[PDB]
Amino acid sequence: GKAVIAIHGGAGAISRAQMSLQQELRYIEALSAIVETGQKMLEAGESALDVVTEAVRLLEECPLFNAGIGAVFTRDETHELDACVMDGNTLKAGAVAGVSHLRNPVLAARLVMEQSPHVMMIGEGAENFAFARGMERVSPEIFSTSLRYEQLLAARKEGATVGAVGAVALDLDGNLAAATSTGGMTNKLPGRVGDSPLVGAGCYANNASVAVSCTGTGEVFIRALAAYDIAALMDYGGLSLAEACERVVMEKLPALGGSGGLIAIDHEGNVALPFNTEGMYRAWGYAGDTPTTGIYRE
Amino acid sequence: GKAVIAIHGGAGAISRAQMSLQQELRYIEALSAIVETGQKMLEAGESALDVVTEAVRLLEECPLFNAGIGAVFTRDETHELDACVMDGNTLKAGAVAGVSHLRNPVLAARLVMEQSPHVMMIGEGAENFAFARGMERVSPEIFSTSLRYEQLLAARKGAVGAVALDLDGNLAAATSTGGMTNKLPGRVGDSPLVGAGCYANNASVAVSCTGTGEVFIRALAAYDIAALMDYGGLSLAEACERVVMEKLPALGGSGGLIAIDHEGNVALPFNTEGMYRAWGYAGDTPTTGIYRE
Ligand SMILES: [Cl-]
Ligand SMILES: [Cl-]
Ligand code: NA
Ligand code: NA
Repeated sequence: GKAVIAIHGGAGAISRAQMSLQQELRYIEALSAIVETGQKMLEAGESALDVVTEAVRLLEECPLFNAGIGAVFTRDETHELDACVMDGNTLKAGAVAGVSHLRNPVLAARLVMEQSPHVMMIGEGAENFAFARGMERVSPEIFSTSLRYEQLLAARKEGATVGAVGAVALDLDGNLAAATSTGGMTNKLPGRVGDSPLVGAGCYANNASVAVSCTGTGEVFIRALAAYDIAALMDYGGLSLAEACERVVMEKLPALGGSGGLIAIDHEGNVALPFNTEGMYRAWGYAGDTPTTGIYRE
Repeated sequence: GKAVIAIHGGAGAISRAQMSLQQELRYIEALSAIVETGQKMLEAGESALDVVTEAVRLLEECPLFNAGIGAVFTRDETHELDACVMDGNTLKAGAVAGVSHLRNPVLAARLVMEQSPHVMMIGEGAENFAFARGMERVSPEIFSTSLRYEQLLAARKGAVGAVALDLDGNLAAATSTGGMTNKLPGRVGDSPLVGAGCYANNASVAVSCTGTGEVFIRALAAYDIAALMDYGGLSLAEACERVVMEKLPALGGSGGLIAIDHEGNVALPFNTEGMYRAWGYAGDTPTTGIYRE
């Protein structure tokens, strides 16, 4: 009712013309079940950090979304997963990139925050650190789905001829947190890293300003520091969350050649879900209220 | 049209009492040579991008500094190297992290920038990318020094960077590191992260950072300087003051940064005992520094 959660399952050319209602409902129902889990945790007095971690863990678990189970395939038919989490109370943050044997990247990220002096770990060393703290080793086949494999095959075909998930929360104690997780991009060059695991690019939170989670053209979200730039425009520029969101997602990012969106909640409990794309899988709801879910523009 | 360069070789616990004057002179000569190389380039009308790339290349080559040759050792006696470069005319950026078989990380980062659609590459994928563009594979033992190895043995009980404003009015920045003595393998500090260890924008400022990596990331120090100026309207001096002297210590962070704004203002703030640093205007005599004055 000031406490609030927003989530996303990625932005993109998701085309209304090519979907059925029954297909859309699978996404709507997953979104709804997850935002409600977050709502229920918020209403029960769980921390913003626990809320966004659980939300993103469930988005990972869900094969419909490009993170954890259901991750897109790289060029080499492998999966490389990245995630970030940030606690706006302490301003601490943890992130992992390029991991393949961890079932839940957002939990590894959180482990990096809480059980290390560090913010970011990568690759096998990240995995090794996580295993030593008792996180399970998984076979990388575990994330693999036929739906995404065919999208790899279709992208290869296109090439011969011619996004992330996230959560942001404001809890009952006035804490902001954000978390972002991704399976990558279809046909990705192995070892490439986007905005998702990068503090200030794909994920950012600060009690004094805003919590932000992004999904989009990774390279533009990095170069523009999209998540922090929301914080800075509000903080130093004096812009409202709405103005900050218009400036970044509707003007700046597309000027740089970037497409996607983000979700944002400010310390006053304003929430915004801008995207410049056709669709962004998204949901939000205040604690003690009915959630709203969406796919397309309005 | 004041072209200027600044460089650094790390901030930290530089204490008079552990250093000899001969050691200190070597640093002063190294700093002086590289800044002068950079200065001449700028006088000759070279791009800010080429200048900071060359400056950081020289610091990587120089075994005195923790970047490229003379990199610190991880916990596993390996070398993991990270670098970033950013062009303020375009906002394009290249970065590598966790590389072991590339001699000049700053050059791999530059290759990422110019010869891929990407900003950041990590590990063996970053190395394969670079090898396929014709960059040479080295044995990882070529960065090894006994100065650094003995420091690993002892521990069992910062970065380099450059910023420049060129004669065309362009800003660029680059940073490179060997990381940390006894580092947990896989850890990544601010150096390769756009906006944390490295940032450049013709509209505002070029920044290279060095210090407690984690804090520089959490506070987004490099970009925060630009943001404070661009949105807050702070002078380069005010911004450097807020970030380095106030916000970073508030978060438990130590280190410093080098910065040049679009008007030619140069700043080299740090909150540690020392920062290896140097700067100089085009057509002018360089200045170097280790401690404070
Ligand atoms: Cl809709
Ligand atoms: Cl001195
Ligand atoms: Na998933
Ligand atoms: Na060196």
